[PDB]
Amino acid sequence: MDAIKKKMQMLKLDKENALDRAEQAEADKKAAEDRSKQLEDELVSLQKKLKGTEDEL
Amino acid sequence: DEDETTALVCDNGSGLVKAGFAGDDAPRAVFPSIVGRPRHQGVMVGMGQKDSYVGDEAQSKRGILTLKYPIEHGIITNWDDMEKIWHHTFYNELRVAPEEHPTLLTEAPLNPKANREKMTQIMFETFNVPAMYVAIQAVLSLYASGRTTGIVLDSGDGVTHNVPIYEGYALPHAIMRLDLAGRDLTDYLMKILTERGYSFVTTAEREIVRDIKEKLCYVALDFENEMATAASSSSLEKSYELPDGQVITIGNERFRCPETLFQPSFIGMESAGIHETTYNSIMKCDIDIRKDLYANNVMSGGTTMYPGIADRMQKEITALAPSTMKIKIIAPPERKYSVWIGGSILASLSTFQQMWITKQEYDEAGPSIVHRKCF
Amino acid sequence: DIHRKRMEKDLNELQALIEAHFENRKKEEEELVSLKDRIERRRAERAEQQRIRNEREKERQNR
Ligand SMILES: Nc1ncnc2c1ncn2[C@@H]1O[C@H](COP(=O)(O)OP(=O)(O)O)[C@@H](O)[C@H]1O
Ligand SMILES: [Mg+2]
Repeated sequence: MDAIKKKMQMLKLDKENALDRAEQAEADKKAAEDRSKQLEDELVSLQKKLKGTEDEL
Repeated sequence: DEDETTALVCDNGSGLVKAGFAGDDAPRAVFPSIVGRPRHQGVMVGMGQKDSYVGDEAQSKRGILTLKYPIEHGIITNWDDMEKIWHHTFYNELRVAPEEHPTLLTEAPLNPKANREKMTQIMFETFNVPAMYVAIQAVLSLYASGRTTGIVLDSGDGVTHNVPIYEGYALPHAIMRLDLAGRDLTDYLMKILTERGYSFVTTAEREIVRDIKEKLCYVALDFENEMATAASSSSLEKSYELPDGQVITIGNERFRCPETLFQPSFIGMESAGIHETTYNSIMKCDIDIRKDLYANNVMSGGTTMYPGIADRMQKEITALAPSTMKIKIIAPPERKYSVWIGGSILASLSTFQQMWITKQEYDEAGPSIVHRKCF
Repeated sequence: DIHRKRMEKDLNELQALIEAHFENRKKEEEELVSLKDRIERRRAERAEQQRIRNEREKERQNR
């Protein structure tokens, strides 16, 4: 029925909307692991700098 | 008529005319743009004997009338035809007088400026509308979607337009019109049905076959593989019950008809499929926002009631464009009324009456004033 | 700002869905009751026409 058409439409579209908010969140999560990766890289380089510091000292 | 002097909202879409009052959710008088004329001369008396037949009257009297199109792909044949159909819409269908209500109209994208000047002049002289505004249907569909970013695919009955708009800004440099539309669909289906044994030329069968397109047609996921499996396809083959009662069976044609827009080489167009036209449109503009265009594409038109455009659209664009970002199409149900809804939206706010095209401005500067008053 | 207004009107239509159901349901119930009374109307009409054909037969042999 036309009502059935609309029903499936709002339900399926809200389903895709929820999935899509899931994946946009997942994109933010990916950029978060990215930020964590650069921060850990900087931390490791800083540790190397500190050890070289003590050796030079 | 409402006690208030609210404006008229009329979408003269290329294929359908939808008219009503401002503040309403849906247009009240909606009719196809076909116009019927007496196929023969007058000798009888007592009834009928009327020249112009419009709306459902002509739909019922399709067989007796030569069915003609006052507009095709934007081109205007006879302004008298628009005069009569607007008279019918305003008085016999809307039961409204245009004297006391300004009119907001929507026009096909990239319509002739000379066409606008002549239509506005004949309008103002013939009618007594207090004020005027005309807008492109692209921004109207945008308003219906309510998102300032996206590329609008307007699939009318005469032209298909691709128009990119970023953050509520038109991009005419990346706007294109393609001469494929409902007319082509009916034509191609006509020749295929001719190869199926049924050969008709008249417009009644044109409406029958467009109804068939509305009901049964597919958009093939894979084309040649689906005809290969549609060789026999007893289950996949689908039938229709024509009003005369004969059962007409169609198989692969269901998804071989809309495919022509995607594959224009079937009947000889240099331009590739409409997905290529959206692709080129996207790259013409700066690289960076292109991803947003990919993710914000909108489709509008009566044809959109068919299935299969969304899946085909996304898959082919992902094939053409890198598949990092996710592409998703948005299309609200019953979007062929959406343009008219946007017209109501225009009349909703109180700034809209700052730029009504009043009678005295046209009387001062002629039609030429619109060249400075709309754009 | 305009978009939220659309989100709202669709919602209006959405609930209106049930209101569209009501007229169809009353029309269905009207068809219901009309068919149900047509039952006994048909039965009584059959009995009446049987009586009429009986009168036809008696007038047939009477002539
Ligand atoms: N309910 C429907 N289902 C499927 N197709 C439809 C329906 N109503 C109209 N159409 C198709 O839409 C076409 C008209 O397009 P239209 O909506 O007038 O374009 P525009 O949006 O430019 O006004 C017709 O040729 C018809 O085939
Ligand atoms: Mg359209």
